[PDB]
Amino acid sequence: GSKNEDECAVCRDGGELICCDGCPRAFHLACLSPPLREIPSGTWRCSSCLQATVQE
Amino acid sequence: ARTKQTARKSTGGKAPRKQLC
Ligand SMILES: [Zn+2]
Ligand SMILES: [Zn+2]
Repeated sequence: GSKNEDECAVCRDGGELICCDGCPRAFHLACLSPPLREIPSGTWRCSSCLQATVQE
Repeated sequence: ARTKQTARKSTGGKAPRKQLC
């Protein structure tokens, strides 16, 4: 187990994806509800883990 | 954040649960 499931939680495919610290999910940046454009500073959570009101 | 550059296939993977509402 390394670098999440190595798959975009929106495409189920590959490419450059960002791993979530709250769960084993990766995203195509723009594939996120809110697009990163420039990857977070340090840690990061996906929309869901983000709804939890934690962030990073 | 840890954003890797994976390259999976395109045919399917795993289906634990059913469709999501
Ligand atoms: Zn995607
Ligand atoms: Zn998450």
